[PDB]
Amino acid sequence: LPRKRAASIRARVKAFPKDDRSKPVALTSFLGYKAGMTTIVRDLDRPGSKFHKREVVEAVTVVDTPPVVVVGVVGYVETPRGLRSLTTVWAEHLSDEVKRRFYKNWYKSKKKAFTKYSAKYAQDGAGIERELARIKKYASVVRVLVHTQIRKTPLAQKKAHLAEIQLNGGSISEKVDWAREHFEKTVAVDSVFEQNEMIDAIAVTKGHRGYHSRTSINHKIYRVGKGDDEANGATSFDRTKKTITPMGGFVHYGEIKNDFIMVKGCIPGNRKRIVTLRKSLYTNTSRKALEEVSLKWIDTASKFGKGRFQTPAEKHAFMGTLKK
Amino acid sequence: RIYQCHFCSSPCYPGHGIMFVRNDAKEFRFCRSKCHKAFKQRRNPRKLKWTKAFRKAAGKELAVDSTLTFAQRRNVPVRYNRELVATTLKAMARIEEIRQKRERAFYKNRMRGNKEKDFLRDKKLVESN
Amino acid sequence: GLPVGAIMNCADNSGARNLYIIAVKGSGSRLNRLPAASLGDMVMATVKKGKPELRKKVMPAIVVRQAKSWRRRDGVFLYFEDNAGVIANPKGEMKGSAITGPVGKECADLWPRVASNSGVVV
Amino acid sequence: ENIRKVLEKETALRKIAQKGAVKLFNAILATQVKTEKEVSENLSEIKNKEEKKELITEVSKEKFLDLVKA
Amino acid sequence: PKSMVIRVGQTSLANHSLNQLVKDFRQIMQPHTAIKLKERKSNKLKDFVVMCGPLGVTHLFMFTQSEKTGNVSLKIARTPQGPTVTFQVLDYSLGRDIKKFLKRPKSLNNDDVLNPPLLVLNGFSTSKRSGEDDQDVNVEKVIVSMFQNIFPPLNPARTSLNSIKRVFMINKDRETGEISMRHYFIDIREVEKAIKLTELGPRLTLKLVKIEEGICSGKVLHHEF
RNA sequence: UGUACAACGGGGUAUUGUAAGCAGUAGAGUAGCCUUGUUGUUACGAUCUGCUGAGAUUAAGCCUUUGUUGUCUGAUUUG
RNA sequence: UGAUAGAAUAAUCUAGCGAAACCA
Ligand SMILES: [Zn+2]
Repeated sequence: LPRKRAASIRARVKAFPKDDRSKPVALTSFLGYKAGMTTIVRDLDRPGSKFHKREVVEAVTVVDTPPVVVVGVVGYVETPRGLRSLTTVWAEHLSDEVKRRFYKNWYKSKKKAFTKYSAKYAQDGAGIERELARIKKYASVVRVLVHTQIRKTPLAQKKAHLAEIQLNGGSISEKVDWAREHFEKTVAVDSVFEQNEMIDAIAVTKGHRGYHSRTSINHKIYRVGKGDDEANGATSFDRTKKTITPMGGFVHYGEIKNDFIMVKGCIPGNRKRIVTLRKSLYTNTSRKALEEVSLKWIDTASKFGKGRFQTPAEKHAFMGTLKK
Repeated sequence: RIYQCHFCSSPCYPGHGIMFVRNDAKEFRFCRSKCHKAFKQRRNPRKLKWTKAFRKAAGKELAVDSTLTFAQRRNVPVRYNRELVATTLKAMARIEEIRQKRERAFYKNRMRGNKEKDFLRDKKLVESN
Repeated sequence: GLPVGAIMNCADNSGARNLYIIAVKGSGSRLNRLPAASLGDMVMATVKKGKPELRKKVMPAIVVRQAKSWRRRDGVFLYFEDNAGVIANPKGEMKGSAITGPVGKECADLWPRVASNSGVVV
Repeated sequence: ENIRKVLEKETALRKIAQKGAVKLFNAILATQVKTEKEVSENLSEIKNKEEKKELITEVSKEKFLDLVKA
Repeated sequence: PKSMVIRVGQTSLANHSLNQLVKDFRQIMQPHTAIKLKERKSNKLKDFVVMCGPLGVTHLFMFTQSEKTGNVSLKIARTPQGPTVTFQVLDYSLGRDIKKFLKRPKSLNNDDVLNPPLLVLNGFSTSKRSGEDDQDVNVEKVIVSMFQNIFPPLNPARTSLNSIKRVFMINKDRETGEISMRHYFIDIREVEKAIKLTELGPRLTLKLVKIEEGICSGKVLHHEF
């Protein structure tokens, strides 16, 4: 392949997994921001391997997961020339993150982005509800418009990212009504992704050669960590009350007070990068897919140097008191 | 399983530190390559002031406590009792609290005597003139 | 940790002093690289000093001590005090009755007879 | 005690920095305003070829600068 | 009329205190001499600035401390072939210490004061003889030319008097043998005048040492000891 | 004109390994002084001990900031 | 009186001057 640079730093999802209309209406991908890498102790459950029922130490990558919010939908009708959106539907109240995304000079603009669109709910909704019933009627496939809570993130960019997600639940009408309830509300990955899920990662890699869109597939999610948990770094074996945040935090990133996904292996791109987490394009059954992993211990030490503790309470407990 | 550093006494973890094994099958774990290269040069941790051979040999901290009677490697295993588990958890948390309290109060003995010797030494800078 | 042309110790009681590896069995084929032996590897090795009956003849030998820090599956980086191997048949059945010094855990897991003649594991 | 007597000399040189700054400020003001007035009155009006004008301006500016200096 | 600032020597780049002086001199000078994004200087390059610098810069500044004696030195240079002037420091002052000694609302931070500073010579020279040595008078006149020619030339009726913000003064008493460089940010009292001053950055004092060639240690032109 | 930005400051994390300076009976010994010693003590004494994981660095591409302080603007283009 | 200047340190650019070969 000719190595030309990426178009956008938010990499495109060129293909989505297959629509099952017998499952409830649910998302198919997510956009998070990778914090960094650490090392996880767990037990291997692999008969046929000599390392069966044996402690393995594994490199993982953790992506910060702010809860994503839906602000619009887009229905595509089939043409003999390809997919084409007949329209897009927006919600009324959109944040300055998203109105910032449309603008290049937000700091001096009069911020006039979706003003007259807000007059479209000043009415009963007749044009808007006509459009919703149109996307019920036409537009065989449905994509939803989502953006992240980037202010809840140590990113210096206050401008959140918008993306489309193909909605592979059932019933296009129930899909657009589902999105209609889910306008301006939130969706966490706990209703979308789960433990042991084989996911694919779509991300622009590290420029220096580089800065190319890459899709690395078949990565087992190891932890769907909740933001309210203070035992994010804990296990049933590791009974410390500690977070997933490293000692000193993630290097050049900040922290994760939000939800997070800890996934096996490595991933294209660097830290501070927008990464799409897509579920698998097929039902992998490789027994590397079916594995219900069970963690044991989480490294949360410093990568800012050769770390030697996990909690600072452990640090004071070993070092005792100081002169300071 | 947590082991100590051979050179720091610091807790060694998976992925952390290098082990050396002599011909007499004695494993020595080091939390970092500073400890490991310090062992390579045949050095004494009683010479290096920061490591706990010097600090437990020196008297900066207390080194024997009645709280230390609980932490010991036991070669005879015990059958599983679920009801002892949470009691051991409460024991570990409580005893670590008591250990930090005794260590800080042991350091509280150190700072009072400098008042007395500063009194006795500033009397010498007054009473001669 | 040992490429082609490496002197290693002799931990069995056969009578050889040192084992000079001249070939590594089961190594890859890449240009300008060297076939590198490690723990749990049967390589062709020649005896330099000891009994002359074991000298001037290559023997297969399994390496029990490596002295280069490897990554074990559980999280530890570890290495022996020296390089050492024990000579045996290609069938893996030992020549020496008792193998002195520490024997690697992966190597004793690999060969049942080496573990049958292992005194010290790790 | 002594450091305040040092601060006396430091505020003294501060006011020394103040005086010449106010002087050169009012000097550049006076020279620019006077030369703009004198060129706007007669000097720009007559020949207007601007080969001659610029020399007259620089002469008037150097003259008023020499007057406000010494 | 661009300018450089560098600390020369292992002892200089070893000192974190002298880095503060480097930062503050970078904050004092004009936008044309704003060397900014040259904070990270290298261990490898030693008088390597003279090869790439005179493509686009003049008037280099050197910091150096002797390995034997505990004194640090300024040198003032030209990147074309000229003179250098060697100085010992006196009473190095941290600008953060001038913060804590006296709190003043400073405009070093904002980009509104992205403007060149000005020239005040507090009796640095005497055109009169005043003594038996006229070479000292020549020293005074040459260094006057130095400070009026490091900064951009200001034919004053051409100069726009809107930008005043940075001002700079060199205090030379003849009896002390001491030259002191103290600069202030200006404030305007609009009375048709009256002008306030506030301290901004580092306050110093220097001592004349020697005059060499503009390439350092090339030709020692004048001794003064 | 704002959870706004920035210079400081603070806290966190990591690096190096006990800073300067104070005290000593610790110091192989040499003279010195008598109260010729059952450690009598006073001077020099590389070093050692306590103050002291002390002191130094810490983002220049680490993290955080209810603390301080200042800031917010011009040039061009389109129906 | 003699020599393309200017800048790059007194080791590439601008400026100035400015060909010929050949040409169903
Ligand atoms: Zn250690």
